[PDB]
Amino acid sequence: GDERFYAEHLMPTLQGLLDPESAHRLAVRFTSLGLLPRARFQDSDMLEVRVLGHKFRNPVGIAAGFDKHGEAVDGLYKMGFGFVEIGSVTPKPQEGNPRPRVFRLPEDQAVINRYGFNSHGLSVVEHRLRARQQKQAKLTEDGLPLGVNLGKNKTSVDAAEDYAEGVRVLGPLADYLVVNVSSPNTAGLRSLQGKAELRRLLTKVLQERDGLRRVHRPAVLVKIAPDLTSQDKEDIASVVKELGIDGLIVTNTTVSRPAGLQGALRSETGGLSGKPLRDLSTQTIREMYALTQGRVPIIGVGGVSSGQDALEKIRAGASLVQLYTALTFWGPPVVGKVKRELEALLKEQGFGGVTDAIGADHRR
Ligand SMILES: Cc1cc2nc3c(=O)[nH]c(=O)nc-3n(C[C@H](O)[C@H](O)[C@H](O)COP(=O)(O)O)c2cc1C
Ligand SMILES: O=Cc1ccccc1/C=N/Nc1nc(-c2ccccc2)cs1
Ligand SMILES: O=C(O)c1cc(=O)[nH]c(=O)[nH]1
Repeated sequence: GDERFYAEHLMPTLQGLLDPESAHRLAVRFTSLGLLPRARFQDSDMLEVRVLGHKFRNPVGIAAGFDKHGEAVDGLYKMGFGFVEIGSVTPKPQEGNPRPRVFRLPEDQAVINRYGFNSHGLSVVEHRLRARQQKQAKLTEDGLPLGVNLGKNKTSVDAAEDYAEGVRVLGPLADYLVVNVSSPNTAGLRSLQGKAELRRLLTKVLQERDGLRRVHRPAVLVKIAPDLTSQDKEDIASVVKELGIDGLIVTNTTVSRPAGLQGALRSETGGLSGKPLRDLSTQTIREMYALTQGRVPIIGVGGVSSGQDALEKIRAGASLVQLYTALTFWGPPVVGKVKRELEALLKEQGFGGVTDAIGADHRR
């Protein structure tokens, strides 16, 4: 589990052999088999966070899109993540976009993807989660919660029914559900972020959620884009407070292409993730936290690869953070690296723990 060794030798060699999608499939396979160093970092109490009705023993999660179909959940906890989000999962199985559909931008430490919600579908994922449901219940009680990210099928007419089906089928197996209305890779999906569509969609989602038995009733979060207008953000904040939405995930990938991208593949269609997304995401967190008066838990995501990156999002208003793209460049040791650096920085800056740092920039 040598950070320098994975970063300098292992990851580049696998990247040099495999196209990104093959590398991803292989990584999911290795992870699901537990073929990783069991992370040696023991989580300090400073890293514990209580939010969303749960204890999280550390605030660093794996973002949706890595384990799309719920195959590697246990291997991901073994890697040291404090929580795992699987998905997005669509109601029916679907293949997603034609290949190639994932591209590396090594010079930018970025990735562009246009998977298009390739998904084994609700039924397959439901059976997969059911087979380990009681083990997850113990993990959750031990501070390692599970989130499920819901998508909608390409040919679906009623998006709200797609999401409602997801709540009914996977809601009982999740600590939190994410309504993903921000994928750049499904036509018309992001328009669900608009005020009228969003209110109607989320009213239905919450009704379905509230109809679940108490012990099987997940928190509901909305995952938003980094490309929203100020008007969009105000409207989302308003709907979230009107309806009692439990939290926000901020942010998905960007359809923008920031000035300065060097990668040859920078003009590929898709969502861009990684370092060029980092500060755009951080600023969106800052804005959403202010618009919700610090009362709505935020999971911050986008370009996190270090303790400093994590702490900047936490200070901007995130209670938890996730990463994905960094894992593809640095490998598994990046998880312990982020946690160890985060702990050191919290101590350097005079915080008793993560909880004290949440939103600290707003109180300056
Ligand atoms: C290859 C790939 C697939 C992704 N698939 C999903 C997805 O299915 N659902 C979702 O909500 N986000 C998905 N994401 C977005 C991540 O969850 C995250 O929001 C984004 O990548 C920014 O975080 P990062 O810079 O640490 O990668 C995907 C990202 C990548 C790179
Ligand atoms: O290579 C590009 C890429 C693009 C999209 C999604 C994943 C990847 C590659 N990921 N490579 C990873 N390898 C691991 C890994 C896991 C266990 C042992 C060694 C490496 C985790 S993520
Ligand atoms: O499946 C996708 O392509 C996908 C979904 C999503 O939510 N975000 C992303 O970058 N890609």
